[PDB]
Amino acid sequence: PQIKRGVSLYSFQEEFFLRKMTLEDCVAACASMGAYGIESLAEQMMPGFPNLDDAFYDGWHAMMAKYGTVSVCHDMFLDTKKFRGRLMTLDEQVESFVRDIRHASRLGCTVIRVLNFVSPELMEKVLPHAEQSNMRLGLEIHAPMHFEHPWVLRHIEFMDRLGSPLLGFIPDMGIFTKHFPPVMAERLIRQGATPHIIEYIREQYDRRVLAEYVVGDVRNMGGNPVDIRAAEMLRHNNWSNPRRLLEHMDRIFHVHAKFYEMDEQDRETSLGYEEVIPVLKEGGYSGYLASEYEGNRHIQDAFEVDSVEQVRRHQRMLARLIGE
Amino acid sequence: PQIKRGVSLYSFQEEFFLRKMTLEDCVAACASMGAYGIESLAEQMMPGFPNLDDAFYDGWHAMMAKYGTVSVCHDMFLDTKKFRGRLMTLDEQVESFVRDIRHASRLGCTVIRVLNFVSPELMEKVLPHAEQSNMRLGLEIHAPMHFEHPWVLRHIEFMDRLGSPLLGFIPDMGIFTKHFPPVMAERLIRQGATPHIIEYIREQYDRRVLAEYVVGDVRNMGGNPVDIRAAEMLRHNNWSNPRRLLEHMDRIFHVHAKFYEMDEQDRETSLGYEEVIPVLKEGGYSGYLASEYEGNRHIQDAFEVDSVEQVRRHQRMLARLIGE
Amino acid sequence: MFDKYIVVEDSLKRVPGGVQFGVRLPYYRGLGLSMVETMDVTVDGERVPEENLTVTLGDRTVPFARRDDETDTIWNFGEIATVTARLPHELGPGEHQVGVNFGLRISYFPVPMVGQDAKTLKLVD
Amino acid sequence: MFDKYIVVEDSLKRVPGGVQFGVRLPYYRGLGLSMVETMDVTVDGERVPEENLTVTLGDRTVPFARRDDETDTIWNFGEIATVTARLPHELGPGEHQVGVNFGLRISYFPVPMVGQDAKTLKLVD
Repeated sequence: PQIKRGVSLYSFQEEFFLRKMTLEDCVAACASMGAYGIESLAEQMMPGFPNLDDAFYDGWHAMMAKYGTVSVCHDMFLDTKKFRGRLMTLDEQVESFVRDIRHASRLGCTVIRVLNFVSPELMEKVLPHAEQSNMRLGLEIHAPMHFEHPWVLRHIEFMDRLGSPLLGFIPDMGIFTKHFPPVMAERLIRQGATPHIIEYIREQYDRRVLAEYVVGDVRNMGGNPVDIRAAEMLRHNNWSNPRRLLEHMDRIFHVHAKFYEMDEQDRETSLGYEEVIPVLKEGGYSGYLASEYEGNRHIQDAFEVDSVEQVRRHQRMLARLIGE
Repeated sequence: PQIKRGVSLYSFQEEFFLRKMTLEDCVAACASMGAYGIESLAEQMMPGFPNLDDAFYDGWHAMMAKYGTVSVCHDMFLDTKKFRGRLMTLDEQVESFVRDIRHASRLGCTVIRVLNFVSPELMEKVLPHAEQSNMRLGLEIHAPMHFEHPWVLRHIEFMDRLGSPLLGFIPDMGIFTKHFPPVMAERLIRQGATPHIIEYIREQYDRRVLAEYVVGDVRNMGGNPVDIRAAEMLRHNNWSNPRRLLEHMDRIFHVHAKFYEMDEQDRETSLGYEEVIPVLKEGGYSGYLASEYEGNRHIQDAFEVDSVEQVRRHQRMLARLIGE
Repeated sequence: MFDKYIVVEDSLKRVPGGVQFGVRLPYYRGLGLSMVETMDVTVDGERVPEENLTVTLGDRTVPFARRDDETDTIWNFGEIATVTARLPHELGPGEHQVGVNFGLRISYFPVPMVGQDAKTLKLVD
Repeated sequence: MFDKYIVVEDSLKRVPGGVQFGVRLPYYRGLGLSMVETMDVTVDGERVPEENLTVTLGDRTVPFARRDDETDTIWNFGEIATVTARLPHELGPGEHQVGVNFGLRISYFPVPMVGQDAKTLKLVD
């Protein structure tokens, strides 16, 4: 009974993009589902960030109390390629990261989703700023990465030497992609892929065949450019060992409950929710699972998008797997 | 004090190709180093396989006794694309695999190196034939795979259900590629690569940066066709967690001690021998470490090849790390 | 992603020397204008060169060739920019085709991220 | 691999209708002849079509176009095959250039595995 339910407002991007839901609309939808933990994207739905004034932040505090919701997680971005022809200096990046540390401190959050591509070296240099705001840094682990990828392994080295409890991870359920996601495949065929070639690809995905064999194999059997792009998605979606989570539980601050499609059965159709949640229980996890709906970008060409409904089903499913 | 030293005769391919060393020359070289365990490639240095007669196999047995060597491992191949326009059927593949089981049985080996790409389903179907010859089938784990790759994860699933002690693994040291192999980078520059970009690529390899980022970044910095191929080797050489081996010690039948270059200090220049060997000691490993020299294909364009000398240094290095 | 929403309906209007229309960014958060690496505009299939294009975000109108200097001018999430295209002749009334091809320099992504859309807009008076 | 050893020195000899020379396979073990998927031969820079090519391995001579039926004919590791080329005109004395481009259908490898070599050979009588 220690797993808590939350939602990343990223889940409602389609309605927000179209101005169908305001920011407060999104939080309101969240409490109506009993998802009181909030994960937010400042660069997405608070225009004027990083120049939000005390009037905004106090108002955010007042909103949280009205809905009984809790500001759990802030999701940072790092535009290292902001300047054409060069990358940011390490010193320029720390400044961008501190923006996000300050804002998360000012937002009432307890953890920041640090983008997966963030270097061990940048994490080390900004750690003192995190310490000053007692702010946790959770590195997102997303496909094709996993807790045993050498990039994460190198991060583990840094956190092992430094020994700070503010450094950690946010597993994203796309590293537990059990089947090739249906809504992706359906759009690929809509984009002109060979349905027979899609069927081979999906079959081979379940078999765990190396991505590069599948690429050449689809190539060799006469696949078109869309088929090739379909096959190459096997480099971007992976299964990983759910029991590996038990080894790192102290560093799992937060979880991206990514999902693409909840069917009429309150079942997620391609991700390994039924395997990961039992393990988190075995390990004593006491953080949040935050719905992170990404199906919108795949279905929007041919279907109306309903992120709220989709999140209602995901939240009902999370409750089921949690045991509430 | 139970780790035993052996050599895969694959190490002497250059001299064997040029008819500078016979098959017996190869075993002879091995005993002079105290590497009494032999791993061999029938399709490489026994012409006439799979139609070797009792005179050959009886003759091999007599050779082993003369040198005091022990025939430990046979390396199988599976030419599934032997017929143009199709792959072998499952029944045809079992036939090819059983050839190798029989031969390995007749060669006196105790284990077969099963090619990494062999399917879980094929391992399952030849298992009863393996049982009849009390023959172990060891799946090679080589880059970019590792003990947590879903292909290996799926293999572990099958072996867990079947419960047979004859099914296991052969880790290949290219999954402990700590640095981009120097001899690879040097051949790349000889082939026309931009040396500063090779240095960037080698640098990013140590940083554990994602392969796809490095590729696009090298593309983006104006790399020529050779540089691009150099960067994409990061998809084919990987680091993995050395302690992950402790979990699988009962299934590690044999180990590929891959190497490319032993310098004059008897140190291997890019692979993590110093990390892996202590773990095997910690784990109670009582199998062989078999030298598997592959530097020849990279240095042969500009340098004479000395596989015997290279293996001598590799064997001295192994002896030291084991503690003998 | 958000491709079907790039070109905003009912927004084509005449200005001196060309036309303007509304454009949304096919990305899931606000992005500095400097990372809109390419924005290829076609009207009736004709390419409008980059020097004859301006982007208006809020109260700031910038020539497209100077977007590199707009590192902190943010294309906010869902915000419609008014794109002004200098054309070599006046556009007659009724419907016309407008195409936009984006390449976004996204820092955590290895190749230009792409989105494309085209819509038939009537020149509204 | 072993690219520098593909074309064998001192092996060019005249035969009726063309020339022959020695070739080694750029691979580290024996391979069934049926998986030598492409072998581009050039003499003096001119491509010799597949219908004019034969491979001799040991005591077996096969037309290159029929290699698919040679599923169990092994190009043993390091074994020199004698390749015979039917040419459209007789070859004069002295040195000539011979090029060979291999493509191997290797089952555990996703794309044809490649090795290439060329040498200047003198016509030995």
